[PDB]
Parts: sequence; C-alpha cells; structure tokens
Amino acid sequence: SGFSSRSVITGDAFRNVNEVGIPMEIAHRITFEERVSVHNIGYLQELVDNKMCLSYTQGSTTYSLRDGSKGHTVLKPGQIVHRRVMDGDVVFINRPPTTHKHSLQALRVYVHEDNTVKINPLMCGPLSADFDGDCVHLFYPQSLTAKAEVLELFSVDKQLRSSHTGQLILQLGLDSLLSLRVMMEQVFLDKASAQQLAMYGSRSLPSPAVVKSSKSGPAWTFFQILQLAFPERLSCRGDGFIVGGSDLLSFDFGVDALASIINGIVTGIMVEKGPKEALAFFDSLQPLLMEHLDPQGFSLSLEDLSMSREDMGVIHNLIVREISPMVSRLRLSYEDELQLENSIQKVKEVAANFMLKSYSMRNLIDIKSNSAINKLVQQIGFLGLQLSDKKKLYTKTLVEDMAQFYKKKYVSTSSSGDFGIVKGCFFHGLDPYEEMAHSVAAREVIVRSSRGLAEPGTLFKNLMAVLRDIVITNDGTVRNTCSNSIVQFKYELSSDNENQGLFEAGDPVGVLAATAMSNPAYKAVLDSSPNSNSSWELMKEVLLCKVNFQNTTNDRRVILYLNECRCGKKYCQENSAYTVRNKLKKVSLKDTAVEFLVEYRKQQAISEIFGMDICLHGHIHLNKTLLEGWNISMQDILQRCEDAINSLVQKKKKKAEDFKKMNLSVSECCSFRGPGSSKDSDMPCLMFSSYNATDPDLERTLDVLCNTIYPVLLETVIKGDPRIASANIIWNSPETTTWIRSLHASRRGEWVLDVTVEKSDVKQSGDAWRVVIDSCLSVLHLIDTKRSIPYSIKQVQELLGLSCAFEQAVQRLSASVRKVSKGVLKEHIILVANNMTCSGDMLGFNSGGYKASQFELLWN
Amino acid sequence: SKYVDPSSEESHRYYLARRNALEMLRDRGYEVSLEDINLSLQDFRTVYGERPDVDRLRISAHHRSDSSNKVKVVFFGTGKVKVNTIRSVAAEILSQETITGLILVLQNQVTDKALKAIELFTFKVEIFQITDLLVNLTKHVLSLRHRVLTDGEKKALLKQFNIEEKQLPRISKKDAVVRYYGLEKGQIVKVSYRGELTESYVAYRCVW
Amino acid sequence: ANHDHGRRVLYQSQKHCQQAIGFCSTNPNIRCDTLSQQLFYPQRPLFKTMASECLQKDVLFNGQNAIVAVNVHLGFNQEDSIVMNKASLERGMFRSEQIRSYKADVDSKDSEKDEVVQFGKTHSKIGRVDSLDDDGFPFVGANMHSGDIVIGRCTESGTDHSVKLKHTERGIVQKVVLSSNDDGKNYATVSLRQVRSPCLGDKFSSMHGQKGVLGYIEEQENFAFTNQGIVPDIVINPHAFPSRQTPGQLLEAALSKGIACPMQKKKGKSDAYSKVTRHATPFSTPSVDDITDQLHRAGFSRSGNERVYNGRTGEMMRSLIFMGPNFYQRLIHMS
Amino acid sequence: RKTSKFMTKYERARILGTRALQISMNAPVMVELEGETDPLEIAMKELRQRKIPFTIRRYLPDGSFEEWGVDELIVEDSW
Amino acid sequence: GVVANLGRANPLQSLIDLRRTRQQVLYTGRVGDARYPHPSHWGRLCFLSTPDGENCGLV
Amino acid sequence: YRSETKRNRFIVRLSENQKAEDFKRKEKVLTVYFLSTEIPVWVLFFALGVASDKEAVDL
Ligand SMILES: [Mg+2]
Ligand SMILES: [Zn+2]
Repeated sequence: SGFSSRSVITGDAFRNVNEVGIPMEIAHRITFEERVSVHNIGYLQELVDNKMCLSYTQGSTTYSLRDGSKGHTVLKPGQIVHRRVMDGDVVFINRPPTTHKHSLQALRVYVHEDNTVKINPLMCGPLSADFDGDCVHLFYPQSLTAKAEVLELFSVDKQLRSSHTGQLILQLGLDSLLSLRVMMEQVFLDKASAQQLAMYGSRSLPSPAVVKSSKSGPAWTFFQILQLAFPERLSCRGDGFIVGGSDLLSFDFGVDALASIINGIVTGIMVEKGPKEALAFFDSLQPLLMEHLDPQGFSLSLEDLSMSREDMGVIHNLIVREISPMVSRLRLSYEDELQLENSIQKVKEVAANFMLKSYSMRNLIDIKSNSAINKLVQQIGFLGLQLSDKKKLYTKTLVEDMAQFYKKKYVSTSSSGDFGIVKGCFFHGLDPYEEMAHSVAAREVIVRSSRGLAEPGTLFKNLMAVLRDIVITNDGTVRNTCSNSIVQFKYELSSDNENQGLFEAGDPVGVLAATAMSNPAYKAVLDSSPNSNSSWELMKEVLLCKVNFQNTTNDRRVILYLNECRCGKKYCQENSAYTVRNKLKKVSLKDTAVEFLVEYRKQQAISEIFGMDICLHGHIHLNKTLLEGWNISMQDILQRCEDAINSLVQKKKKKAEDFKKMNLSVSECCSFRGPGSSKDSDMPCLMFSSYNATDPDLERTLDVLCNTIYPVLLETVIKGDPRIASANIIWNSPETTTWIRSLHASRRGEWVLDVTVEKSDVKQSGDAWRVVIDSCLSVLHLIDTKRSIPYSIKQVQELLGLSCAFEQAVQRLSASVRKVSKGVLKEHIILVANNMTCSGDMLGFNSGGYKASQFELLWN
Repeated sequence: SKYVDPSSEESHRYYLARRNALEMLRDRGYEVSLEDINLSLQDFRTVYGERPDVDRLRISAHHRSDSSNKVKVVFFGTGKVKVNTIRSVAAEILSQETITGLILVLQNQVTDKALKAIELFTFKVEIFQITDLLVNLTKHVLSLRHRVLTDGEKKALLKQFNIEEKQLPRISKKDAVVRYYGLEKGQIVKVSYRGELTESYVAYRCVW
Repeated sequence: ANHDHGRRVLYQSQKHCQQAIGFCSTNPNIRCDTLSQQLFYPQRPLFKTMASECLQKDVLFNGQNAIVAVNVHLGFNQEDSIVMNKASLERGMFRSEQIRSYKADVDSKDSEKDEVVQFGKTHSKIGRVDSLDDDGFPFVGANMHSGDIVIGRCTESGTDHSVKLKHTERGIVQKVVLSSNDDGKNYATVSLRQVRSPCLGDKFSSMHGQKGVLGYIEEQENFAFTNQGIVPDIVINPHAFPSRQTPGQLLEAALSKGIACPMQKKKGKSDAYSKVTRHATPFSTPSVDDITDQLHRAGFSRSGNERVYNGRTGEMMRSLIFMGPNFYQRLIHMS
Repeated sequence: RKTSKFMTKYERARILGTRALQISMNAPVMVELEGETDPLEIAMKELRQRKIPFTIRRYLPDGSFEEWGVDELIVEDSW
Repeated sequence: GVVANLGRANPLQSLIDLRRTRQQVLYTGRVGDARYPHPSHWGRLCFLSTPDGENCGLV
Repeated sequence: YRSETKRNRFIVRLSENQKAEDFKRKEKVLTVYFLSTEIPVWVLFFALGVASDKEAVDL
C-alpha cells in the first residue's frame, strides 16, 4: 500500500488539520488506480490527454505509459487507470511501532516541493511527534473497499473524542494558548487591528463594545474577536461562558482555567452541531491567534532568570535553618524521605513564588503543574537533594565514599551543609563537587529509563493473548467470541436508553482496554520521577498476580486497625497502639547476651553429686540495662528456657541433652572475668551444666558437647509470639496521600500495626492472617476487627470472597492509573477486572495465568 | 484503651468459634434464639468451664429451618482425627433425626480418610478449621450483601437473554460465601456494588 | 558548561560534536573514502575557553557564528523547529560540499592467480554511456546524472558486471584513481562532487544540546529589525528555555554580543578595549554583573533585550527582543 | 426488534463500499446530482436522503437473526 | 570489544576516537557501580561525557 | 595473592568450615594451591621450617 516512506515531518499552521503535504519526489511515484465508468470519463480524458496518468492496462494488459505520444485514446468504460497522486485523496499515516498508541489517522493530500511532510501543529498530540527529525510511514488505500472503510472509520471528525480517555484529542498547544493569555491581559483592541483580524475567520464583525469615549474612537473587546470563529446560531450554556445566537455574552475571569473554558465551548459545539463544526472552529481560530502574535512578539531576558539578592539571602537562610537541622536527624533516621520531600517542597514553593513576579515567566510555564515548576527552581533557586541511598541503582558503597570524598576542600574548609545537597543553581553555576553529584544523579536517571522497559513490552502481548477476542454483540452482551459466554451483561452505565454518541455493537473493547492500559505503563516507566516510579508496580501487583501460591513477603503482611476510643482518656490511643505490639514483638536470648564462659573450676564444691558427674559450668552473661529496660524478668527466662528444652527433647530430636540442668538466673554470680572484661557480675544468668556424659572421660571432647547446646539456648524467645517477624507502629497521617485503606474519612491521625509473619506460612493461602488472629487472643478487645484486611489482594480474595477482591482491584487500578495519566475511562478497568474474575478466582495476565465482521452479511 | 488481659486462652478459641457457627446457622435461616448467641464471655466461661470444656452440651446446637431441616455440629477439641472418632460420634447421633451435619476440625484432616467421609448416603457434611472462625466476614466493612435468586427467576434469567446455564460469569465452589451459606452448583447469586467507580453496577454469578 | 543540565552536555560532547560539518583535511586529493564532507567558510567562536587557547587548534570548532533572536514567528518554529534567513543562506552561510567515492576491482592481467571482467567500454550500448571513455571510466569534468554507468566493468562477450548509480547519487567528477595490489588486483576509484545549501528538512543545534529542524526559510525584509538595521540569521521559540534548563546559551549570547560590539567614550582616560572579558572557561566563569556591566559599557540595554520594529506592519513591536550571536552547528544525515 | 435501531459504523463502512463499487461497475444513478464524479460522493447522497435498496441481515449470537431495510434504520445525525 | 574503525568526519572525531577506555561486561548479576562516576575519576577520566545506550558508562 | 604469569599461585580462605551440622569454629585452611591440593595452614608453616608455636602467633 505504498509500503514505505522516509521523510522528516514539519509544521504548518495556515493549512487545515486533516491535510498533509507530500513531496513531489515521492508523489510522482505513487499510484492510485481507478475504474473507467460511464460517469468519470469527462474528467479522466482531461486527466489522460496531457500528463498526470500512467499505464492504461485493461484485460489486454498494455503497459504503455503516457510518454510515447499515443495521444487521447479515449478509453473503454470498464477499463482501469493507474494515475498519480492528486489533491484531495486520502492517506494513512504512522511510524514504526514504538508504541501502539492510536497513531492511525486519515488525512487529505496536498502536493508540494521541499521534501518533508507538513502537518498541522494540532496533530503533534494524536500522532505523538515533535519537530526534531521524526520519520513517518505513509499508506495508500488502493482498493475502493479500502478507501470506503478507511474514510468511514478513521477520519479526524470521526475520531474527535478519545476512545481511551473520553475527552477531545485536539487541544490548544504551545503558541496559541500564549496568544490567548496575552489577548486576555489586553482586553481592549483598536479599530485597525480588529478589522485586520476580522479578515480571517467568519461572521464579518460585530458592532464595537465601546462605541465612543472622550479620547479614542471606538474600542472592541476581545470576546467579540473570539466570536469570529463560531459557526452559525450557537446556543450553549457553560461554567463561565454564555453563548446566545453566535455571540459570546459573558466569559469568566479565570485565566488559570483558560484551557478548560475554551475546551468547554468546543465540546458544546460538538454536542450541538457535530464534529465538522468543531474542526471549522479550530481552522478559523488558530491563524487568528498566530496573526495576533505577529505585531507584538514575545521573548526572554537575563533579568527574568536573575532572582533578586535579598530574596536570594532569604532562601539561603532556609537551607541552614530547617534543612541542616533536619539532616541532623537524617544522621540516624532513615525512612522520613517523604518528610524530607515535604520540607523540600515547602522550600520549593516559596522559591517558585518569587519568580512569578515577572511578566514573561508567568506566560511560558504552566503554573499549576508539579512537573515543570521545580525545573525552574533548579535554574533560579537551587537544585536540592541529588544524592540518597534510596535511589536504588547505585550501591551504598558509592554513597559512603562520595560522603567520604567531601574531604575535597569541604572538610578542609567546612562542615556546613551536607553532601547530596546543592545550595546553588544552574544559572549561577556549579562548582566541581556538586557538579559531580549532579552527574551521578542524571546518570542514574539515564540508566533507569534506558534499561529494561520490555516489561510493558511483554505485558502488551500478555494482555493481547486473552483480551483480544472480546466484542460487543448485537444485543449488548459483552462476550468472548471463541466461547460465546457472557463476560459482562451490559457495557457503560445508563446507555440503554436510546441516546447515542456512545459505544456500538462491533467495537473490539478488549483491544481498546489493552492499549488504554498499556499507555500509562510507558508514561510511568519512561519518566523516572518518584511519583511515576512508585505507581509502576501498583499495576503489577494487580495485573501480574500469580494464582499458585509462591509464599512471598507480600503474602505475609497484615495491617491491624485499632479503634476503641473511650473518648477522653488522653493518650489511651497510643497506649493501645503499643501494648498489642508488646504481646507480639519478638525478642530473643541471642541479642541481649555479651559473652559465654565455660569453666571447670569455681563449682568443684558446688558439684555435690555423689559420683561427680558435674564438672563444667557454662555461664551466659546478659546485659542489665536491656533486661531492666523492657521489663523482662529473670525467672520467666528460667520458665521459658526450661519448658522449651524439655518440650524439644520430647520432640524426636536426640538423646544428647536429656540431663540438662538450667539452674537459676541470679543477677550476681561472682567476681569472674579472668580474661579481661572487668565488670561486676551483672545478670550472669543461666549457669547450666551438661552431665550427659556421666563421669566425663575426656575434658576437651566434652567441652565441644557443651558447644552444641549453647546455640539452642541462644535461639529461644523470651517475650513475644514466636511466629511474628516484626510489628511496627507508623502513619499518624491518614489522608489520601498514602496507600489503600478501607475507611479513614472520620479521623486524620489513627495509628496502625504493620505486622509481618515469618515463613511458618504453609502452602495454604490465607494462613498469615489466620496466625495473626490466632495470636492476638489475649488482646482482641482493643484490636478492631470488621477492618484490618490482609495486604495482598489474592489473600483478600482468600478471606473475604471474590466480590470484595473485585472492588479492591478496581480501586487499586484506579488509584494507580490516576497518578501517571490523570484520566482514564472506568469501563476499561471494569472490563479488565471482570476478565480476571470470570473463570472462578482471579487469573492474572502472565505466563502462569495463561495456563488456565461476522455480525452481518449483505443481500439485495 | 484500657486493658485487663487474663484469659484461659483455649476457651476463648471455642467461644468465638461457637458464636460464629451459630451466627452462620442464624443467617442460613434456622430457629435460634437471641440470648444463646448474645451472651458475654464471662458468663460463658462460668457455666461452660473456665479453662476446660470438651464434648460439652455447647456442641448440641441443633435446630429447625421451619419444620424438618436438621443441622447439628460436632466440635473436635483433639489434636488428631481418625475414622474411629467420627464414626463413634456420628453413628450414635444420626439416630437423633438429623439430615445434615457439620464438622469442626481443629488440628487437620487428611485425604487418607476422605472417601469414608463422603460415603455417607443422603447426609452431606461440611468441614471447617477452628482458626478461621474467630471473626465475622459478613460483619466486615468490605463485604457485600448477596441476594440469592429462586429457581423461577433463574429460568427467567436464562430465558431473558436466551442464555445457557454454562455461559454465566462463574464463581468457584470454594468461595468464602459459597461455603458459608451452604450453596450448590447452579444456584444464582446477585451482587449490588458500592464504590466511587463501581457504584450502580450489578453482576450475576452462578456456582461452578 | 557547568550551567547546563548534565544530559544536554552529554548530548553535545558525545554525539553533536562528533557529527557537525566543518573542516575535513588539508590534502583532499589522497583521501579516497566514502562521504567526505566540508563547509565553505569555517569559523572559531567569539569567546575563548582555557583549553582551546592552550591547545591552539581551531579545528575543534565546526560551525558558524549565527545571530539568534528568541521570538514567536508565525507558528513555524514550534516543537523545537528553527527558522533561518534566506538572504544569509544566499551569501554562503552553512553551505556544504560532499564528496563520495565509488569502487570496483578485477583480477591481475591474465592469470588465474570468460571471467575476465577487464575495465573497458563494451561499445554495444548496454546502459547509458554518454560520459565514459574508452578505458572504462568517465572524464574529469563530467556531470554524472541521476542514474548512469559510473565504472565500465564489463567482460568481453557476456553481460555487464558494471557498477551503476542508484536513485539518489549524482555529481560532478572530481578525480579518477587507478591502483592495484601485489597479485595484480586492479583497483578503481571515482569521486563525485556536490554542493548543497541547507534545505527545509535539515537539522541544526547549538553548543548546548538544543537541536532542531530547519522548518521555514524566510525572506529578508519580513524579519524584525533594530535601529541599526540588524536582522537575525536564526530565530527560535522562547518555549524551549524554561523547561530544558540551559541558561548557558543565553549567557553565551550576551557574552559574544558584548565582545563584538564597539565601545564608546574612548577619547581619553583609557584605550577603552582592555577590560573586555572573553573567557567562558567552564568551572571558572564570569559573573552576571560582569556581563551586564559590559553590555552597559557597550551601549546596549543591561537586561540583554533590544527594541525592534516589525518587517510587515513597520511599527514598534511592543515586546523587547533578546538577540546576540551564538555558535551553531550543522549535522550530518540531511534529508 | 430488540437489535439497536441505529446503524453501526461498520455497516456504513461496508454498504457504502458495495454501493460505490457497483456504481463504478455500471449501475444506474438513483438521485439527482450536481456533476459529482466520485462514487463515494455519489453513494453518500441516497444514504443522506434514505434512497438505498439494501436489506441488512443482523446475526444474533444464539443462532437466529433479524431482517431490516436500510430505509428503516436511523442514520440521523440530529443532535 | 577491542580494535575498531577510525572516524574521519571531523578532525575532532579522530581525537575522541583515539582517547577511550573500556570496562568489559563480566556478568549482568550486580555489576555494581560499573557505570557511575567514582570519586577516583577526579582529574583522570571524565565525569560528564559518556555514550548512552548499550554501553552507557562502560566506555 | 594473584599473579598474571606463573599460573600456580594461591589463596588463603578462612570462612569455610567443611560442615554445618550444629556449627564448627571458623578455621583457616590454605585452600587450593596448585589448582588442586588444599592444605591447612600449619602444615605449610612447618613445611617452611617454623621452629615452634608462639613465633607463628608472633608472625
Ligand atoms: Mg519529529
Ligand atoms: Zn555467669
């Protein structure tokens, strides 16, 4: 179908949106066939007497060109004619598939020299291109059926609403929105500029707003200038716009929402008069803007990038006021990186507040967006945190010796500030240490966004293997095509009443959902920003689930809520937070020890046993302050050691420790420590003996058997459940910035218990929560069931049932895909979740999960 | 808040298990009183042994649906189950005019004596574990009020859209709601959701 | 170089410096290789760096000193696209010159150490032989077309083994080189020459990783002009700077504009050309006050801007325009 | 009945193809024209004023089907 | 990953092509800091310019 | 102790116990010495003519 193209694309604002410019270098080498009919011959003989035609191949198959002076030779109606590429044809534009973002468009051809492709600047969005050297392929519908279905399905006005978001695929771009802003800040126009702009769109011109004054002549407003792009007899109601009879009656102030109030009017025109009036609005508005910018100009300065000096002294008095005393806590505290970023963005916002007090910088940047408001503080303010150990690709050794390398005139002269913090900006320059630190940061972003990235590549095929054969049938039942089973009874909500503009029977909505879910994956991976990297695996937790229980560490967590108020006891909440941890937090013997001393002497007379079976006496000394800190007694240690060493030799283990002594925990043995330690016998507990070899024949070969039970004495637990791996009291801030909850609207500060079980979780799923509930029995009264789910969404399906996991998968995919792409049709989420939850339980979208039209035919 | 923390801990594990099983038979629509399920744990442990209680008359929960549907349980406080225990507790109790029994396993049950548990003619039995029954999954915030449909409405569902039995969105016969209400292959359940995305959505499932 | 983002400096110092069109060699009669390229008028930058001064190689800079104004044009410089001046292009600016070489070979003379494909004419009119001589090769002033015969490597009686041009190679013959090997393996070398002006699809870049495509070539009398009558040579879009974080290009333009201007009040009290900064060394760079006070000494405005009048309406454009020279580059793989 | 009184995009994309193909294969015009010589432009107008003689046969997933004339279906475009 | 061709498009491409050093690929299981500037590069190798792609930071 | 030439050169390894049943103390074995042939350290002391102990502790 033309099969190839090699050309750069370029832009052109004064030529219509669905028009495309072909080079004559390739336009004279591409053929459109056409059939000679009873109708077309008065046109075709004009096309064939001169040039612009080609071989006149009929059934006699004559490959003679329009070159050998054969003349008119007025053809038989019925023959077929190869010709060149005239204007007004249709083409089909695409690139090689870097992504299957819907680059499929149909465009009208204009033929020129200057061998590039000239598209409108509004097609930089839908075709996903910029103008620094992109190469596109062009395809030509040769058959008439091809032209029929391509023109009927794939034109711009047919595709004017996004089938992946539900908004318009054409919004006002770079210069046009700037033209609207400077036209808003200059509300009045003169006569001459008004009548000059009136030449472009339509609707001649309204009467002037101010028809006279004392000084000037007439004066127009710019809302009357906006009227000229309208179609005829428009009547729509808006949030700020009021249109009655092709006039713009009132328009709200809000310059901040200007890309929406324009976006309101185009949507109203598409509702009231269709898509072919919305395209006329764009094609009358864009040159009307680009000519309004022409006798004013717009530029940058050096005074725009120069922040003032006393304000520079203000911002430098905040690195060493609330950031150096916070990095004084970063010396030992690790996981306050979001507190770190909270204080950082508190600095960055007041930094960005100053450089919007200039005329040119307000108008080139989108004020609201977090993406490009910190970039400008990186070149007027300061950079910030370039190094951490949580940017997880360079190892900890690079961080520790980059911290050490701060001897390079940073310890020889200073200790103020810290490594990883840059107090300088791009505009004033970076001295070589922080230049090196910025280089490792930018290098790490290059490595991260460069490596891998085939995980959405294989995820696209793993979503296409199963979501392919799903259509909307003729009655509305969304069914698998190869099985004819209802996956979903009805599509989009409240579209069964007879109002159209919506989905139809025949739409391959599974293939819509595959692409509409695959695009936020690439938008989250190719940007290595922290909010775009935190939300990349929240899709992988839901979409890449495995049904066969691998017993991972996500399969072990359980969150515990505790809400039993009492109302006014004042820190009964935090006392409730920690005692349930105290019943479950594991402490052992091997941690509180210091040393270990076996000794034949000092208990020769304490050995009173008539046959002298007793010679060796292994002390295991503790430390006092940790035994006295966490309120751990000494006799309960005797209890928990004696019953464990009994109950494990009752287990079929050996007969090596049957005669264990386990005497007493005394807290003061004797003036011991011959080999130099020099302490005064502070908890020297568990002064056992091992007389199993009665009448010990060899001293040295019996001392090793007193070193095969020292480990099993070390590995015992004292206070806490043996099954608990950890327990943590965290997150006094339940707002919407944190992970997925079941309820929180009421409070704003509730404490929780992040509880993790060790690997005693058997192959049966759902046993970690089973153990945690079988653990907290003595303290169930102040823990709060009806809440406190397990964490992984397969285990919730194991506990609460399938239909709870359905809503949880919906909410998790929703809150994940919001944070990268900011708007997505919910019907694709619901379709993906119902395809997971159709055949029994939740089948994932991977290699393991894989292991478990025809609607009409014409007559006449 | 405030905290006391003494317990004969084993009796707590039967208080919660018994109260959950009586709530389950209450929601299966059987004749069970208010006070037998709404007792406290203190007056539980007084009348029923503070620490010890095995093979007690607590287990004798046995009730009628409306006239003649009989379900009783047999708690096993043991640490090992064989065929002799279950035969000795069933071959005497089936002569008390029952048609369905329940099993409360505590340790584990093995497949080595499984055919002798499903040999029982006209007397279907259900099993559990004690450690699953310490909560109410129906009382949880994230649980959904199911509404089971009758046979006539099932046929009207199959004939409305001219659809076969085996074409529906399925649900497994081991789901925590399927095993709870005592449901059967073929029976159609209906769920009404609530959520910021899925609010007015409804969905039908039959058991496979 | 310590003002730009690190990614931009990586771009410039690994790819764009290695691709820019500039000097080639000082004896082009011997280099017989595929696609030698060269400008006409190469230059050095207005500023100075430390290493370029200690090395003293002006072949470390391959491009020309364009004058750049940041302003909105009619919509042709959007999406990282650039706008040139046709009058500047017609005086020789960025005009390049490429030379490509075409090669063939045949055995010794007669030995095995018919399949003899000896270089000759084969007068029986196989393809197009308007320019070939009797030896099998064209002459040294030819005008080889879109698709001709470039080496007559044909045998005595069989069909042609001759090398021919494909669809997109053409040009004036520069030289013919005929060498051989030890075992007589005779080698043939023909070089074609072309002169190119930059077309509407070509790519350019600054010294700061800020590249584009020439999208619109504009005639001279429509540009904005200053009160001296100066016109820019390249116009770019002000939406490129606040995102990509290269203030080094604006500082470079202000430095070079402060170098090349004259210096008033020169009568008495000084020679008035000695406190002039020319050193933009990377890690030791002039301050903002040095540059702005130099622009105050040279007579211009301290903010870097400059007042222009329009080339169409002719009246005062309301927004002051930032102008000044910048060293730009022209990259290979033209289209 | 029961089967979506509008017309799909996919059925327009086939009926205009077959109509314009037969018009380019020597079929009589059925509408008044203004000198248009493009068969898709020709085929658009009898759709635009309900003048096409086709019968569209909508299948059903159970096994039955429907019978509909292209005059009956609303390709309206009203808003 | 040894002897290559010599570029001639600039006279600067030859200088860049004659001054290069290369870490081999041993095995991709935790190569560590093998593609990140280490503070022993100060004054000897370059901590700003490197290729990007298949061998970013190895040459 | 590496040597690029002289491909018979050795290493001393202390974190291997030869077993892990209950636990053994870490003892030094002068492991593989001629691309085979592990030896303990003290045989290679008294092969090289150490007189006694307490000088090898002072070595
Ligand atoms: Mg491009
Ligand atoms: Zn002791």
